[PDB]
Amino acid sequence: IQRTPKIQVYSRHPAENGKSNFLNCYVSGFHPSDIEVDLLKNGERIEKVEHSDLSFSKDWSFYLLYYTEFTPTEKDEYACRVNHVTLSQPKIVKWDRDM
Amino acid sequence: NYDYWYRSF
Amino acid sequence: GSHSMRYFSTSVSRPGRGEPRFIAVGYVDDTQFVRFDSDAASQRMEPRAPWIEQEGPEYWDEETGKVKAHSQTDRENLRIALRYYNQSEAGSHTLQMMFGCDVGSDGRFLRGYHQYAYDGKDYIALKEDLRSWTAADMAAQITKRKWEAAHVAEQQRAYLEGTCVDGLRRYLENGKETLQRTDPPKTHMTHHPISDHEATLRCWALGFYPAEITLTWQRDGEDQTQDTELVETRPAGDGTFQKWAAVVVPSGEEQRYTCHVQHEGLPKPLTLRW
Repeated sequence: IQRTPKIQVYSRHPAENGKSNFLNCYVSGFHPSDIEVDLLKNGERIEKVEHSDLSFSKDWSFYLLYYTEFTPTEKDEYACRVNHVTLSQPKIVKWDRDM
Repeated sequence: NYDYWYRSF
Repeated sequence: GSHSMRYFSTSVSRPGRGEPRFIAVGYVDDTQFVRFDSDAASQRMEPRAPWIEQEGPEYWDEETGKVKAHSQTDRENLRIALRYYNQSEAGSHTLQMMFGCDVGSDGRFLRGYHQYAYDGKDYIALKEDLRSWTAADMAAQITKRKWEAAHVAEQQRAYLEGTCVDGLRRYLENGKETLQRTDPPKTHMTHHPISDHEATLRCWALGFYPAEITLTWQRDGEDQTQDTELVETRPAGDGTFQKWAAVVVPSGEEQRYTCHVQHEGLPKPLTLRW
């Protein structure tokens, strides 16, 4: 009756330092739909993050896309912090340029 | 187009 | 060659925080085109694809009226379910609904759908014959008997085989450029030593539409699933999708593993080999 989110953190296009891009955090497969999803830049929460409209899969589990325009650099670290009732502590998933 | 839906459980 | 229309709705009760929240969205195939959010200020069905913006104001008023009525109906159904399950009014609960239709490449009706879940689990669903229901438990069976006595199934067929089909067809024409196009997957593969004994190979598919795709690893020509990992297909955010599949291999043996990519926009399946 309660399902933990699957959590993927990725860029819209292959990462290239200095070139603008989109940073994505995709959460799926979860229930209930109460959830907090934030993007972190070197541990600080990014202020203008958008998200898609609440939808769900054939098994009734929810999925959402959170995303922000950004420009990766050699020194900046990105992560997605997911807060959900099935997680005793928020999951913090760092960005891997090849997942 | 949406459906007009009024049925109760 | 077939296509689909689906509407998805979620009602979440908020005891002590006001009326239940209602969010609905609409898709043609894997492309969203409308939404409604009961907590939004506009209180309107709003466009989410360019080809729908060309609908005139009678469309948006009618569609707004229909989705608002649904939000009230499921407001009520949340209350009744609480009764059927003998649950306290202090807890929060979810009611999800899905409805729509498929048409053939023909253009003609293939399938209609109408289904509920309560707290993430099946409640009642209209069977494919559109004459009968499948209920998941004793609570849903009360609703099932109620809906048979009132011939709800028959009364839904006008929408499912008429309105639903008519709208889907019109959308497919107003948006041929988007919805009837196929985007083939751009593929590549990556390679990471993780020991002096082992390395990971990762097979990528990028920029493809529709979302349906298959990625499989073969070792020496035989399908392999041991030591593999396949992620859920995911939105790039521009309307296309992404997926990858990875396998851990003994160092030095990369060349006997092949990744195979099948997608509607691929005349021929792709084979990748490092």
